[PDB]
Amino acid sequence: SIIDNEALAYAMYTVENRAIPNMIDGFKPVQRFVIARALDLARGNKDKFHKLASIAGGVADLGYHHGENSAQDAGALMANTWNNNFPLLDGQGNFGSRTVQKAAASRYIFARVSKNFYNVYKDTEYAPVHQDKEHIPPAFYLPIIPTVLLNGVSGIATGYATYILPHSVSSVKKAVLQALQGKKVTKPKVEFPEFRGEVVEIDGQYEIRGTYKFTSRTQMHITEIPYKYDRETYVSKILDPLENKGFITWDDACGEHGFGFKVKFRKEYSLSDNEEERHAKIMKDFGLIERRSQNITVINEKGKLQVYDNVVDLIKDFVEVRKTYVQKRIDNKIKETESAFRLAFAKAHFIKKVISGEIVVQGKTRKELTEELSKIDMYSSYVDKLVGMNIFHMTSDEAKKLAEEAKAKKEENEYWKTTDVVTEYTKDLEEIK
Amino acid sequence: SIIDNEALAYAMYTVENRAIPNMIDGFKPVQRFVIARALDLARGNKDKFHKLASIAGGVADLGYHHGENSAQDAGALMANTWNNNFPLLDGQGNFGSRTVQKAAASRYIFARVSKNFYNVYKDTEYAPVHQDKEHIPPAFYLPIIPTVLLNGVSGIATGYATYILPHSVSSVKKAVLQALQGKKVTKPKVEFPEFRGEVVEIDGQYEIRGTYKFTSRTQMHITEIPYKYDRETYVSKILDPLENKGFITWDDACGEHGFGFKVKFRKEYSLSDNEEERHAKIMKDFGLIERRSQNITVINEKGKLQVYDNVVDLIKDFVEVRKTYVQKRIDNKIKETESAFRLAFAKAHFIKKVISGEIVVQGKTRKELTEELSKIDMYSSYVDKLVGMNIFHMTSDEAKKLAEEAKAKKEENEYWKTTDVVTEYTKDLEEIK
Amino acid sequence: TTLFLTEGDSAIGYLIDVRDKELHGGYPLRGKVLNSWGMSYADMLKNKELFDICAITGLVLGEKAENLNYHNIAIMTDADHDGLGSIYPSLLGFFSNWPELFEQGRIRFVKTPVIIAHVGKKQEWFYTVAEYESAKDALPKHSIRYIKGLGSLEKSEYREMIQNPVYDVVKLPENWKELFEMLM
Amino acid sequence: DICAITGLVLGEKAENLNYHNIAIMTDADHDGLGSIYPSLLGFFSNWPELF
Repeated sequence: SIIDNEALAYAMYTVENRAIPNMIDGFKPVQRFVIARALDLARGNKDKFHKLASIAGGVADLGYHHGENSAQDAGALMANTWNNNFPLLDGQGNFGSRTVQKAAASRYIFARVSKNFYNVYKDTEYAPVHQDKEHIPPAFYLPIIPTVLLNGVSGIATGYATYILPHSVSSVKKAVLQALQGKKVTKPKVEFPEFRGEVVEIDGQYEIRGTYKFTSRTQMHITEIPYKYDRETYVSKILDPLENKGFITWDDACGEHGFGFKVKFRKEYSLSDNEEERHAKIMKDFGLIERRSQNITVINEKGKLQVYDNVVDLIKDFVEVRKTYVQKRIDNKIKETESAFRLAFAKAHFIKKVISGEIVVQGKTRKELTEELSKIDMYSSYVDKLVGMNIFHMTSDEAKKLAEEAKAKKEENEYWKTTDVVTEYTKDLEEIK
Repeated sequence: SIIDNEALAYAMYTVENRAIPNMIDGFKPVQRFVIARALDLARGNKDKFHKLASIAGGVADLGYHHGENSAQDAGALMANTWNNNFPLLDGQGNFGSRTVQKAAASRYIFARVSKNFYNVYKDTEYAPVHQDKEHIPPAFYLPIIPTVLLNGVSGIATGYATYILPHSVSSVKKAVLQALQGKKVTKPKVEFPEFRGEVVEIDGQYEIRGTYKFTSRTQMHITEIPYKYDRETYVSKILDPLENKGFITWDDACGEHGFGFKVKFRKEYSLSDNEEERHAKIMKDFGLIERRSQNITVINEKGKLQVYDNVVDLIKDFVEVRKTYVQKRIDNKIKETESAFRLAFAKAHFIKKVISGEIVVQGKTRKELTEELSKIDMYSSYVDKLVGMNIFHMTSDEAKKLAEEAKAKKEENEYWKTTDVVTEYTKDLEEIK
Repeated sequence: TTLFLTEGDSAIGYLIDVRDKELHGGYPLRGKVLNSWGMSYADMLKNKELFDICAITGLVLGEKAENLNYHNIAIMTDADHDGLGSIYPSLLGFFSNWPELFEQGRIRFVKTPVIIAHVGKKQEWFYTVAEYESAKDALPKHSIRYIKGLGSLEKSEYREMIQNPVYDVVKLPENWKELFEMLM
Repeated sequence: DICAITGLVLGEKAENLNYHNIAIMTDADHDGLGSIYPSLLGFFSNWPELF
């Protein structure tokens, strides 16, 4: 009756280190540890360029029960906007291209944490601590717009797979901003990066296509190819299978945005007309029409995985996490600001007592004024802080204007007291752009 | 007349890119770069073995206008306690051996500054910078006993070649300590590191001999060979030309320290008797005696070059530069301590007027205290440091402690006031160990 | 007696500076060795370092595991990537030619550490990352040093890790053909 | 490969030149200044009409 102690240990392999991200943060655990190492190499200076090996070689005491190479190439693959839309991490160097989806080195490229992460990942420290002691990252970082819909996850786990496709940021901005308002949730539109083709619904499934552009009787210039193949697998899977039949030939003239391959027609082919069968022969031959599958299979705030037919319920569960996870900050700041104005009245009243100087300080030993600070109701909770008083307090400019910043934190005290969660989250949604 | 713009460029390739060291620091040009890179990383963690890539890729901004491979293997070759006597820069890794004089890699090897270096290289920070602006190391560092005599330097420049020999630590210490007194200068003795043979002169020139031991009628134990013989080049250069005649044979029995080479004679040899021609055949055949030559050519404190026939004038010139560069430190410490004495006296007097509180202190709003202390004759000059006063010092115990510090500063100021070059330099010469 | 099949001239330099002349032996390796079981037994005889360890131990190929000049064979590698998966599958595949060496268990492993902190006068000895995890709750003065390599220890740590080793065993399941075909 | 790309066949004049200009850039610390520039100059000095 001991062999199950291995099997639950096998469950140790299949709970905390899966490829499925959680539905609040949108973060894989490997991405949580490499984010923690990116900020750990940021610390004070965010703008400092971290070394890829120094990122990767330091993850070992951050919670990763694996090696440095998986975080090392994970950081390489999500660093580039040719594959994803929302940059989670900036860097000095190249991390790939649409033409070539391979990075430069695991040991050359620099890295730093982007400002828009901080524009969307406030309150990532008030999350409760994990069950496992190694997970110093939170179980979910708390965003204003989640990363399940931002960018894409193409992962295979134990019986579960995600191909969560990227969406356009103004549409998810409107979706979260409107699901805050409590009406029927706008579905976010899908916009792959640097894409001027057509992604369209057929029946429940988003098909993708690029643009192919006829220019003469026997020539084209292919504007885009679908996002499954970049150059050589595309040629080996498509362009050399139709080129080796002798039907058609191609030449490499890839431009800045998208692709630029120039296609020359040979003579044995259909060469059809009427713009029905020639276009159908193009999407049967050049492979413009590509079909995918969608299933929002994502773990929630608990250990259970939730399967969603559509991301409206994903945004709803995200915002139902986020409302209480910022009302925690509302209660924390209220309890901070009440004693903050109490210490504000301590310092302002004591400095008007000091610039009055009715309390006598000269020839007073053994901190004798603390003997008249301890019997005050209000100064006695702040005694050390209120004998920490240099001479620059004694000038009445920094008595009276420090009293007027006590009134400024009074009006900010009533500003946090009068505000509620929905309008500061409206400020969160409105000041990202 | 611009082809000399090539040729004078040759004169910044044959003057400042020379391999000739200096008499003062005993350093090569690249050695100042790797020392400055190691100390630039030392900072607080002067014990964390920094990676040889980080030293080696770090010397780009130090001003070394050559390859990183040169410093990358230089730091490997000068971090050896067996190639050299005095440990200057420690580390963890391979730095060469008497079996094979190579490192195992350069990528699993990390280097470190030694505490003995800081026991021996005081006034490092006082060193004047080079005439070239890009040279972030200074012109020469400053030892207590020189690095020309210790550990040796060897190289060949255009027209001049240095072959300066390692010397023993206590004799270089006695040489500097005894030529500081202006007596007849002791030439330092030579102790090669881990050498149990015999180092003696022949004619003005040193010989090095190891140890050969008759163990039977036809057996040999070369317990030591001379210093510039490793295992396999001595085997293939001498012992294998002796092997191919059928004369001798070898056994690999290398000992704990030094060598252990056991050589058995064969019967197609001399095998002469009477203990004067067999030993003649030994150190003419096995090569137990090795000779050399001496030429002390070394660049002086400026860019010129000077030649000595002995290290007596080298030690004399080292200590006669050291006398003035300790005298500069004496004057700098005197000029620091007089102003620090007057300042500490002012602060002790003001803590007496604080714990008295005879200054009117309350109601001096708009800084009327320091408008009363701006007319005191000495308090004025440091008003911005007489005003950093908490209430924490109103009890008299810290006032009396700062008065005790003031009395302590007086005798200290008298100790660094009345002192000079000789006793501080000989206290450094005492406390190098 | 034992033979150390360690790596490089560095480790045999430290081993010459450390070992007992009577008890502990040693031998380095010249360089990169390929896959072990893609090559014929006469071609293991064509290989140089395998013939060297056939002659030093006295167990040449095609013979019963007897007349061994070393009763023990130890292999001593770097615990980052230099011998954790490179020296060991090829060396265990070559030592799989004599199963009687494995029946007596005559091949061992000496574990160089991963993390060492220098606390007090006597530095600590986290052998792996798992012990570093499990004993970070009670360990003072956390000044970390990495042992990613044989060179990352000095002569003293090499001395107390030869004269007091752990001698970890080599792998031996119920089938010795199914597990060595994984790498191909 | 580069003599096939440029069209300057070995042993003939610079005719049927596919590229009118040849430019070299490398990492200018020591990666291409004293390493591949004298080797490429030794290649291109065999045709002094290029010079």
